[PDB]
Amino acid sequence: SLSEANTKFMFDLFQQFRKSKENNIFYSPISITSALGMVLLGAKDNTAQQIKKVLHFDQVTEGNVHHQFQKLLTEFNKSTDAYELKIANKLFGEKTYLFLQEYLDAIKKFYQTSVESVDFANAPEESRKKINSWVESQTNEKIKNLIPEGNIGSNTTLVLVNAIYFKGQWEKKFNKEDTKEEKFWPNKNTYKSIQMMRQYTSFHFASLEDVQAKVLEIPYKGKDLSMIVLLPNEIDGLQKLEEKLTAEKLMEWTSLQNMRETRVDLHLPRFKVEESYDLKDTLRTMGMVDIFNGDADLSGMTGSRGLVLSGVLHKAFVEVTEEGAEAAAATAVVGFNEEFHCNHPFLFFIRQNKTNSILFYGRFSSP
Ligand SMILES: [Zn+2]
Ligand SMILES: [Zn+2]
Repeated sequence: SLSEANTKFMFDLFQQFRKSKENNIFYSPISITSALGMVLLGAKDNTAQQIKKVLHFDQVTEGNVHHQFQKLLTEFNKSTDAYELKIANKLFGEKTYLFLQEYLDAIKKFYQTSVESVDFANAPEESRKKINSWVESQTNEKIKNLIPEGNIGSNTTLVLVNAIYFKGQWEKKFNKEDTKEEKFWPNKNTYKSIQMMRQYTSFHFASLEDVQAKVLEIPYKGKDLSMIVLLPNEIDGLQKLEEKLTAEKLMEWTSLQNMRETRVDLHLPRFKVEESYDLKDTLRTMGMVDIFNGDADLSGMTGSRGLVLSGVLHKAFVEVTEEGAEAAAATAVVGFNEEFHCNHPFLFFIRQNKTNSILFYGRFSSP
């Protein structure tokens, strides 16, 4: 399945980010998947095999990555009085550049992509600003400057973008009166102050005696989405939890079968994470290499070989407060009885419960 392939890709990414991200980590795997899916639709041969492999689409059973992405996107684009979820894809092309009508039709149909043309050739700065400004408009202005200066030139011919936006009330809101200053330990011998929200209510909970950690599910109102938190038992237990975590174990540890309704004294910080990623080298390292060099085959975009990707950028935001949470991200592809006290490092993610998809994943290491 496509959701399962997205989680695996998510954990592959995380193992890479652990090398260059010392503190907080936060991203939208689905955003990245959706962008690179749009690329896949116009890739051929080994350019296409590499992408498929890196994203785990070679494991998606009934071309059908795309069919499935269309379902997923329709399922995600739902807002309610209690939350909003939105995911939008767009192609910005050089106004003079021609794409195959079949590539354009395919991205419109499977990825709901809107197509705009811009003047990269003579106004690349202004084109860059238009794109950044569209992203802002899709993310309640939480993702600003997705594409910084110099990642677009007069020779840029395409920018494929995914934006994802979520804002949700908690099913059980925290009382702001109960929020208090506390110590947050990023390391055993070190602390930063933090605003700690506190609540005592029941939640799905499990003790993972094996990895010496706990899991909690914190639902949004309506329960169409939840934030899941994984908290090591020890201040410094995160690395081992990180070493042990795989797609299968996550699915195992976070299924309702393996959790139980439990009264939990939940202490969760008010927090915000903003992180930017240049993914070109990360993606090459994981196996996507033709796409970025002279062996690129993106002839399914234009009728013949010649397009190469110059860049892939990702930016993500999340803020957690007493009322709920707001999370956004965007991806640009450029072509030419129990306690649960979160006062030390933890992993968290926002899950779409119906599809069982992970929309956003992160590590909170330090305010
Ligand atoms: Zn329940
Ligand atoms: Zn308490």
